[PDB]
Amino acid sequence: SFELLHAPATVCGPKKSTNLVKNKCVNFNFNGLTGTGVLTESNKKFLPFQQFGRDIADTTDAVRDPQTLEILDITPCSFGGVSVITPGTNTSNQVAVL
Amino acid sequence: NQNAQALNTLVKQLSSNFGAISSVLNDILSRLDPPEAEVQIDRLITGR
Amino acid sequence: LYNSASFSTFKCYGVSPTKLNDLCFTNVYADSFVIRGDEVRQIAPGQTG
Amino acid sequence: FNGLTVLPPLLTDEMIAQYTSALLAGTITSGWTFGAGPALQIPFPMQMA
Ligand SMILES: *[C@@H]1O[C@H](CO)[C@@H](O)[C@H](O)[C@H]1NC(C)=O
Repeated sequence: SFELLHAPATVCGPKKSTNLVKNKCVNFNFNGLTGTGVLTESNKKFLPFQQFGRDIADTTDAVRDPQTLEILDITPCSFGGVSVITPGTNTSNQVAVL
Repeated sequence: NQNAQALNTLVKQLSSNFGAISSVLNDILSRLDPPEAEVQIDRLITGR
Repeated sequence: LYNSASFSTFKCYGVSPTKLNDLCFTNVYADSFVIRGDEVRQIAPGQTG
Repeated sequence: FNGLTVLPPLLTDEMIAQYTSALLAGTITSGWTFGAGPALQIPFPMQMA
């Protein structure tokens, strides 16, 4: 019988660890917590009983790492809609992209 | 205040399960294979 | 556990069987008992007897 | 945060204040004539009269 996260994660699997990279868009796996984002330095002073920080509406904001206990911030990678300025196909095919 | 309240409940309705086993999409895609994951996927897409 | 062919009733709801090592679980409750032969269906969520 | 964007307005606050300053200077300079046709100047006691 399992429960899926009543506690900090203690029973991991035999998958090999991977060296950490700073300030890049990566697909991390933080003891079963799968998510996307960049990993920057953080100035949020956690008390030592926390293992992760949680943002509004079930999104994870900051995670301390295994084997190092150094605090990390999760910021999502850069996104946004694309937009096209056009004068119309009757006039010209020159396109400004927003 | 009305626009901020509607925006806040639009953000906050992701935390609902809508009958699925978890609100976060990433862990249920991490822990179920698709031909029984898709029942929870359809409920999450329908609710959202 | 998965590659052992002595079992015939792995039969795992909740987390799917084929992707099980990749998650890191928190509390594992390894219970153990011995039962009557046709009571496989009653150890299941919902079936009563 | 999760894919919802707030688009900026086409008219910024300085340009809206420039529109209201154009309206204000137009009414204290002309009365009701600038809203109808060309701006015809007035003395402002004669406008209030
Ligand atoms: C394209 O533009 C020109 C001038 O702007 C106009 O005379 C012409 O009718 C336009 N083409 C169509 C198909 O409307």
